[PDB]
Amino acid sequence: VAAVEFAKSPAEVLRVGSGFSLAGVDPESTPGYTGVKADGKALLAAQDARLAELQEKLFAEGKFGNPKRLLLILQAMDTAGKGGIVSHVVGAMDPQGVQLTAFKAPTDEEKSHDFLWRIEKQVPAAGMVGVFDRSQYEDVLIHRVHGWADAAELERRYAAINDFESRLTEQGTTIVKVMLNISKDEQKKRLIARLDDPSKHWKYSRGDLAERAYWDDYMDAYSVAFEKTSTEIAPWHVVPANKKWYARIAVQQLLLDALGGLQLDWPKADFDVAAERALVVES
Amino acid sequence: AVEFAKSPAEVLRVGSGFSLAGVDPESTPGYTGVKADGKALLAAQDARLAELQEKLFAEGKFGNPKRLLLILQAMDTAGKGGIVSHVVGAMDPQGVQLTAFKAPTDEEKSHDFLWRIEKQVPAAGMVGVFDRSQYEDVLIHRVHGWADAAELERRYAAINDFESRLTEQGTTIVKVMLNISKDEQKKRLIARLDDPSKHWKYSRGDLAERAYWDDYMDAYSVAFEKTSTEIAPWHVVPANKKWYARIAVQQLLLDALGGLQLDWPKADFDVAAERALVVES
Repeated sequence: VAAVEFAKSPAEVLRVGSGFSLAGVDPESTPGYTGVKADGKALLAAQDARLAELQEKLFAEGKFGNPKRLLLILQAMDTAGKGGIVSHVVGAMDPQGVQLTAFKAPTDEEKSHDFLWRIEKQVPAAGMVGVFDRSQYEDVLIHRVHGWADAAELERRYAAINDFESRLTEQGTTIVKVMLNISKDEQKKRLIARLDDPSKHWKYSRGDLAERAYWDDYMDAYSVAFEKTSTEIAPWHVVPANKKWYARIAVQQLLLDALGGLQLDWPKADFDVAAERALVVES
Repeated sequence: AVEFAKSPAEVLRVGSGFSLAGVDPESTPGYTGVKADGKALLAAQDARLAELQEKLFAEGKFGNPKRLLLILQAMDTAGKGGIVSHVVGAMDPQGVQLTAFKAPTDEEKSHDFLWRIEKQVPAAGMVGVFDRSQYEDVLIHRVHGWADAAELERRYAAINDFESRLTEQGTTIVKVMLNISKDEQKKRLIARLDDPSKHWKYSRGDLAERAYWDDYMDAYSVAFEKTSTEIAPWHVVPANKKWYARIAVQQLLLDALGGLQLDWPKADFDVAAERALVVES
């Protein structure tokens, strides 16, 4: 089967705008996409080639003094498929052009700095695509749910995040923020599937069952986070993810459309080609 | 799925009788299929690589000390970055530690040559990939030639001890040199000049590599004589046919992982009880 492209851009239908509410989102929908799974798998393979070309241009431009770069931020509940999306996106790219960080629980060194210190260290360099599997937002989600910071601190964190994203954008970074949204039942279906497949027992974590008890608090944290931190220069996008195939192509199209907005082309030679060709031909 | 007739660990290995001069960079040793067959074998190899790497990692997470280090050396133009790209893309990047070694920083030049290499070796459960490596330090551009040959000899020996320690710690070391002809190198440079989308990539440096081509070939031969050991053999991969180099490198890697006898870890808890507990949440 052949590539059915998005009918409407996900920068548009998946954006968190002034209207937004996270309960209006259906985790089963495929917004902007009129094809089905077979069509999506075929789009995905085309997307990969497109992404490889456009990242390679970002990189080439960066090697020649362009300051532009890109930062993909993924947040989602466990099971929602961040790992798989990260792996897919990174694997479509040249790894020497990508800076992936999967933020784990903070180290003691990290806990003794402001919450952005560890994040700022990892922002992508010129010409790079940075991928954040989890991000600075962890510090207004898990911490909120579990009362590990008061309404005041949370408020300051929201403002710091926005100031941070604003600094990065001014320095050249296009920030693509994605939340992968699965339903509370989809998570259950997924944890059960880990227990039913022996190949997946090594991944099962009791910790994921623990936190189901806090599921609606997490949805609230997210929704507040989006009211606070979805801006014109760094919009949030919430991508229905109950269908893995759809989330993959929605994340990828977001990336391609962000990269296509940068007007990347291949650098001209900084030397004389005709002459250099002759030198090689005599080499 | 046309597979390897003979395993590349046999036919591509650097043993007792070895001569770089006798390697034909246009051959496809151990393989009897043609481009279209190699291209489908690769597609198959990717899925196998994904599974074996994930098993390596799962075992590591549960306290297995086994890991893998792929070391790739090659002249520029020879496909090394491309192959690294493809092999890493077949794996989950959180299970991979890729380092592309460049010219030493001043901090690095003030330590022994291995200090910086040591920093980057893979953890338990990880596949490490070295795009260039410790071998660069016994090639011509960081030697003062053989004016102090004692230093060089020291280095080959350092490299063996290092690879011996890593293997004692649990690393399977897979070492590959991609080998192209001098004429193929010319062809690929010229192609870089004839394709405006590759201009960014062209380096006058590589034309200098041409002048000293035979000298690089000799440095690699001495390297293979001195550091192809039983625990860390060298393999030389004809690479004028990119498609073959790709399937040879992965196959080396598949075979090495395959020899570690990996499986998925067993759950250390009552699966049935937990499932019930999940069902009631």
